[PDB]
Amino acid sequence: YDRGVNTFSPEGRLFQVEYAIEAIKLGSTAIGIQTSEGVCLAVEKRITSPLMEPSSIEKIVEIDAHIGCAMSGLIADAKTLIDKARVETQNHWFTYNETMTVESVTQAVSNLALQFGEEDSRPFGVALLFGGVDEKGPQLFHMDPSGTFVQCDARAIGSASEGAQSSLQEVYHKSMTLKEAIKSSLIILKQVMEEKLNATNIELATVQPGQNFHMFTKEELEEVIKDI
Amino acid sequence: NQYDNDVTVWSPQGRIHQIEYAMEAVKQGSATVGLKSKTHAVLVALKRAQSELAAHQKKILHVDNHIGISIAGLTADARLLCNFMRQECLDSRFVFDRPLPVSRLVSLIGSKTQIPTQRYGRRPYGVGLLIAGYDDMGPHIFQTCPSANYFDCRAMSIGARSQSARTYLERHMSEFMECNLNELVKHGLRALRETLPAEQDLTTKNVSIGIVGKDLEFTIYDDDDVSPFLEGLEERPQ
Amino acid sequence: DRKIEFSLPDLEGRTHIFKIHARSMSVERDIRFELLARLCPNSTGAEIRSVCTEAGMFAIRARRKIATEKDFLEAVNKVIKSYAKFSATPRYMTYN
Amino acid sequence: RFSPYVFNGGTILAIAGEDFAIVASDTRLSEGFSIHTRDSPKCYKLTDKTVIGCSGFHGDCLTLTKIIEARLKMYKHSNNKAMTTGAIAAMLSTILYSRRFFPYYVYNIIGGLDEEGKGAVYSFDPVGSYQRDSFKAGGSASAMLQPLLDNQVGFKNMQNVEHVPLSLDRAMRLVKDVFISAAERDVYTGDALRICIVTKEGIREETVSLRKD
Amino acid sequence: TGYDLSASTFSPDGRVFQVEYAMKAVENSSTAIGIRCKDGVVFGVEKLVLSKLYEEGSNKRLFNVDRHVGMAVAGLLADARSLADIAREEASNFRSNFGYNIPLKHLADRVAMYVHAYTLYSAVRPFGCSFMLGSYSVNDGAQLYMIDPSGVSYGYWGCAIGKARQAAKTEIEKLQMKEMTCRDIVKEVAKIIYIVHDEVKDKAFELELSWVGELTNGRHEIVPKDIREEAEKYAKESLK
Amino acid sequence: PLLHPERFVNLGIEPPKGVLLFGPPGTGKTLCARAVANRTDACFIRVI
Amino acid sequence: QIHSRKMNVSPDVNYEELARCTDDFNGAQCKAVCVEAGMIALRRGATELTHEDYMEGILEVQAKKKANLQYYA
Amino acid sequence: SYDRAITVFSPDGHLFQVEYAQEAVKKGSTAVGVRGRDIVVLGVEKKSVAKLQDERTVRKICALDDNVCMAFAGLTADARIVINRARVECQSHRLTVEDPVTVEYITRYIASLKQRYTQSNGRRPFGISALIVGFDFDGTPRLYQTDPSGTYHAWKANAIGRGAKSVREFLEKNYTDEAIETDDLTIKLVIKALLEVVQSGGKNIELAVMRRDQSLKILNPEEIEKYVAEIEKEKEENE
Ligand SMILES: Nc1ncnc2c1ncn2[C@@H]1O[C@H](COP(=O)(O)OP(=O)(O)OP(=O)(O)O)[C@@H](O)[C@H]1O
Ligand SMILES: [Mg+2]
Repeated sequence: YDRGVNTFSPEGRLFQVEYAIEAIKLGSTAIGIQTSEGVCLAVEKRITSPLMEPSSIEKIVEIDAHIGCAMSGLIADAKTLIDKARVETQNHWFTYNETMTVESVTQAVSNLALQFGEEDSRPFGVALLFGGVDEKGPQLFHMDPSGTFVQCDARAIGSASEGAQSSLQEVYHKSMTLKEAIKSSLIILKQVMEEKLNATNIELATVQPGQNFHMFTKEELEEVIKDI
Repeated sequence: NQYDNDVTVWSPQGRIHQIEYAMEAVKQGSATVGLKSKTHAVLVALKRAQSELAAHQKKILHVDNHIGISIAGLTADARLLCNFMRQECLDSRFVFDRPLPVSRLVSLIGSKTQIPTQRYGRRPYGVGLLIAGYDDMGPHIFQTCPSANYFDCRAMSIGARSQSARTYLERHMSEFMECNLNELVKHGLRALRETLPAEQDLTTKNVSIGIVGKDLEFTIYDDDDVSPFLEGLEERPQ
Repeated sequence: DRKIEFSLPDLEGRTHIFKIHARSMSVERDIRFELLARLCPNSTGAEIRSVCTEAGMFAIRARRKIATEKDFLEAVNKVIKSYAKFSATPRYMTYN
Repeated sequence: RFSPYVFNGGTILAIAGEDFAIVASDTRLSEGFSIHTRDSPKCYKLTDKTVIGCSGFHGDCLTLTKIIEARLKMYKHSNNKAMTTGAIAAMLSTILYSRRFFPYYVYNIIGGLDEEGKGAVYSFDPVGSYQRDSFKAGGSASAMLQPLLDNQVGFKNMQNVEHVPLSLDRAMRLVKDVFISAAERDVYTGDALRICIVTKEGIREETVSLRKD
Repeated sequence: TGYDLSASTFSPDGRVFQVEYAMKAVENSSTAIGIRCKDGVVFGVEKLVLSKLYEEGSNKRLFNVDRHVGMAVAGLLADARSLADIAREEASNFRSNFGYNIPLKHLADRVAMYVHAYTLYSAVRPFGCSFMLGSYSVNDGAQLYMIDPSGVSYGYWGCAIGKARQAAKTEIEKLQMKEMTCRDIVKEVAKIIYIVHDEVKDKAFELELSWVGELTNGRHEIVPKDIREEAEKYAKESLK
Repeated sequence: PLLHPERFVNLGIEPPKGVLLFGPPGTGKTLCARAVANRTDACFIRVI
Repeated sequence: QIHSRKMNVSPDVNYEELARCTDDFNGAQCKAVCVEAGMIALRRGATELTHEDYMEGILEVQAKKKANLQYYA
Repeated sequence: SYDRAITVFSPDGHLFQVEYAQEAVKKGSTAVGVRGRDIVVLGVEKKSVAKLQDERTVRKICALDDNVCMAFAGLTADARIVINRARVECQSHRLTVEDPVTVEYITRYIASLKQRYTQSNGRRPFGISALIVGFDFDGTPRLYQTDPSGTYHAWKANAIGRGAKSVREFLEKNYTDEAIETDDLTIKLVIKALLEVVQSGGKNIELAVMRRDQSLKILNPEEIEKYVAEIEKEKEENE
């Protein structure tokens, strides 16, 4: 009874979506931290080849001009979720002349991830981190293949997910600043990855209230790493 | 064990096991308690944390100005029934220009959940809805089940270890019809504290209380306004 | 009367197991073990000890008397990755 | 043969204040050369900060009002907040264009407060184009009210007169004077005057009688 | 047995066990009896209280299909609710197409053919319900029908559905039902319920009595035996 | 029960007398049997 | 109820409520629930039993355990 | 154990039927491709004519539009559907939007058409991998690649087919950060890369270049024989 999305267990449960949570584990790590000054975000690349072009590997995509994103797990299912998440923020501005809030973005995203066998296919294999600054300030959210949606203050997913969480709960507090949280985030990264941390293994993305631009760092990232 | 695969297949004992397994998904969720007086119906739920610093998952959600529901079970079947619930509430406002009677809205749910418990191709809805409402004849407390049966009741507790909450409600149900909201709410949340392990306490960050009244619209209080309700309580006799 | 079953240690179990089977061997005094417990997802206590014995065997392939970090990293590929996966490692580009 | 449209009359007035908004209308419902009732106001309290007025064909006014009130609830449970004044005018433009080839015979004016606490008046057409104005007058007596408010509010065609902003009390007597002069020359206007005042403290109402002929 | 999975397959001796399995699921439900006098039909349902929090009139098994037609279901209660809505919908189309009340002989045929259709395909299962149909008219008198999960539907003078199907009809047939009035029937139905296992190995119960005939002028409604309480006063005297 | 045979009787329970160990191989079945032979202070019988 | 004669049972326990959740057991597994529930209360040093103490003793017979399964809110 | 379905997961989170489609790519002839300063180049190996057939119907290199090329692997049947479909999209894009089609746009169409073709049961996925090379998007040379899972991706030098691991390891020690100007030098890099063929017969190489302004220029087995001669001229310095 463990090969069907249309079949329960004697105890609970699935037994199909539980296997979809396991598909996240073989991804790459990603850390996002919510701070009152804004939301920073970090990820690991895992570049395989030197001939492999680096900017064709995306981990941070721009959903909107005040909302970033992060992903892990299956790359093939991720590009489907990013597509409508750009469209649903665009349909909302067309009919309301306003920016869709960061919480209500994922409401539209979770409404299709819970449609895998509930029409009249398989569940997805990708967890997502959504950071953005809406009218309620900076926000940071998190979802899963099971459509379970929640708000987090600082979250780390992918591979090395549980090992990051124990060290990440140690140093977080409410009165952080943005420039403190950036250098606090990649102390965790060089302790959980196996290669030496340089300017080519990672990439950053921030968002601020008055600086809704710049969900990327372009070789100012070299300044942060050299002062670790 | 070969009969334990589909909803269509009957058993040689006459019991379909797939409906019997969807009851077990209700026991995975946390406990929640609903009750009512002559004038006021209050349902109280219990939040559960995911991690040490994520937000707690919400349980009570607004539906209409005279209807609010609780939840226990799958979150996939939760919002799928909510979107069916909200669509039927505004159709009577658009057509009949009256609010729905609460007793006949739940009969639409039992017709809704009956088809995926008979036809192949869709599992039953793993869900534990508690319903409070106001028709023209006072408050109501309803529960549903994944076997598509709906039970009218005056007090009910479902979820994890909710049997100990039922024992508190049976020996205090004679007191519920007369008392008002200053103790009727804290008659209810004295029943949640037996569904807890005996070392931690019901704090302000893990509980939600929703009140709909005869002259009061359905209102959800959480995490800031629970403090006028948690005042004036005794501890557990330890 | 009692059905005690044994399962695989999640992460905190394995990080304690590496500190058991590698405390009595000449290693570098600055390495971390939590990175090693990542790379053994579905492994047993026997497989963890086989990694600890194999990493010292690479030190005798070279001429050393202490174990480095890359001694263990090659030992994980020798024990697990030489038998657990061969299609997912080169043709990996579905997951990053 | 069957014709689907008829004219019912009505007159709607809105003035955007500095920190307020005033919406006024008559309560006369007529058709042809008959009076259906003398008590049918055109004001509709959408939210606590937004009042809409609907003139024209009365069957479409009852339909379009109930569609907007449904979508207010559909916005809220999807977003955990209420709509703004400018969000309703953006939503209404898509609803009016959605029946482009069978149009609503309704003239619409939305008045209310913005997110800064100032007045805002949006005027409409039966197909769905809009703009933000300071004062508009829609309905059957629309031509009899726009030139006078250009003199008093807009200070047009005046010489050696300072531009003092309109106070609340001065704006009340300007509304009470234009409907007396309009009910004399127009036949689709009279029998009452419902006035709604939208401020930061709620919505007030006031009724002034007119001539009953 | 293995050759008993689908409802569209035959056994090597020639019967469908999926229909046979659903029949004895009705057997585990509590007893509901039906009886008709010379000028009416009287229903009666033994219904047990679940624990204590039941609110005295919930989830009843005495439905109301038409102006003069009601049901006396037993078995899976949720499956009977969906089946009752079919009979409500079927009687409405007969009104809209013919302009008068549905005859009970024609109504039971339309329902039993609908129950029959769920016993043929492998996609759906047979129902797990059995029920009663009682009505009264001035051109047809009183009738009483009976529908199994297989779809066989024909008329009785008295019946029982539940555990005590045989144990109730033993003492139904010792009544002179051809000439009694349906006010004297009501005090006689209540003793048939209370003889056979009302709360002996069970916990508690509550009696429901539905009612249709000449005294109601064709209407179908519950008894006024909350008024004067005479059913329990007359049946509890049969202790010895 | 071999070191405190009191709290079982002084509450009114009885200890179980048979324990099976099951699971994947190489998980530590023999270790738990090998370690209780160290700290037993009692008769212990391996059975081939 | 027979094998629970010799222990401190708090008198809010219905054995009919236990027969709701216990199914397809023989007589010896019913004895095994009664033995294991006495030791679960011994873990936290409880002095009497409860209905929750039996429910964990039920899952121990077929050797089950429960987590936070993150589907169930 | 459990695969036999494209919708089921493994207990450790895998799609084996998707992973088995990449195993069918390794039965194909190798094809390499690099980008340069102005001239992009791609070559294929393993012609192996069989003495009795016409060789103009066994072509592995086709053009989708006027300034984009194509090289593939896998099995020949599934490539013909993807090629014929991509010619329609790179022509219907020009009708709806009057620009020429960029090299990035056509690779997202091939990947997304292979994406939804993997999700539904009873639809066997394409067992091909493709190389899209085009210096079309405003004078900029680019080359991408595909995958049977449906992941379009960009390299700077690529190898596929039966023996891609040796060639991709060869080019990492050979592709200089010094950009290969004097584009016959860049063509000689491919012939040196294709010199590590499965048999290296010399006359089994079909190199096709593009000077980013003209059309496709299929090389003849007399100009390519001249480039094979100068590769042996540089090999004389070993003694
Ligand atoms: N939890 C653990 N902690 C430390 N070492 C362990 C653990 N589990 C296994 N080992 C190591 O693995 C080796 C083999 O384990 P062992 O043979 O006892 O497993 P087993 O389950 O008894 O095998 P089998 O099931 O085949 O009898 C032991 O020598 C021990 O050093
Ligand atoms: Mg062993």
